[PDB]
Amino acid sequence: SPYGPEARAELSSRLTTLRNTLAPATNDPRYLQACGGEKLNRFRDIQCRRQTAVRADLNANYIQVGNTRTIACQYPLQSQLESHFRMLAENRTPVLAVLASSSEIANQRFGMPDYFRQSGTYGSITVESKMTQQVGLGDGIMADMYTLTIREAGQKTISVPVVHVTNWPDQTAVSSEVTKALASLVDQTAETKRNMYESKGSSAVADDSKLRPVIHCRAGVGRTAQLIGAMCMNDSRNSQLSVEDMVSQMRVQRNGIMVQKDEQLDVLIKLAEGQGRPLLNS
Repeated sequence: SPYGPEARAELSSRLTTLRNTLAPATNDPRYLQACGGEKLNRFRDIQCRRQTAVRADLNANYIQVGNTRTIACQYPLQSQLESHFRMLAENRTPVLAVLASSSEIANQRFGMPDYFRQSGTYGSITVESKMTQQVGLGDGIMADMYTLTIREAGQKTISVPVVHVTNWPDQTAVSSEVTKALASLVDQTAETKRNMYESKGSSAVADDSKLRPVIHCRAGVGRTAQLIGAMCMNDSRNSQLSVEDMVSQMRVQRNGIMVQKDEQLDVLIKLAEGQGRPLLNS
């Protein structure tokens, strides 16, 4: 009954209205606008909430779901790579979770630069990629780890752990068991990195805007939202936060598409049910 179909229909009713309301109008004040001709949004109809935007020229948002602070973004465009690495370094990013598959990245019709599996140079920024370990998450889903070393003349060199899930297909939900395992791996990767900064006295430890996990897929609204929802539910401080509130918060802080497919919401509903976490408010 709390997770029964009538309660599920009510959750969908509420979240669908929210989706329709957040649809970007033309020159929408709620959404970041492109400057002078540069393409900003990888998908025209998938925009970046202005109040929470990380950088003027990225489709990327600060996300806070209850107490859990991340960054969700689209796969950076080729023209956005220099700005994307600056965001990564400035955030002292404890983990970068890439959920776009190897097949999507390889498909050049998609304009998805291979920016974390290859060493490269992007304006003043030089990036060195090194593949570390590989990890299975269940159901055949595979993760490849890298560390990206981001150098720039006169800037502090930052190294970012990368978790790349290689075969989560677009517009699907991986299983709740896989989702729980991926959230654990991303959280643990981030904790290890944060601990390193802490052990060296890093002042970025006390700054809420920093040390956030950075997560993207292709648009940064389907698979990305499912992972953030799970990471949210893996933060004990988020006791009693309902599914309605978690998705609403993602949607008001990014766009109305966060949690894109019904199947992805179903995995959030299933994790919540396993916790005894409410679906609805009141």
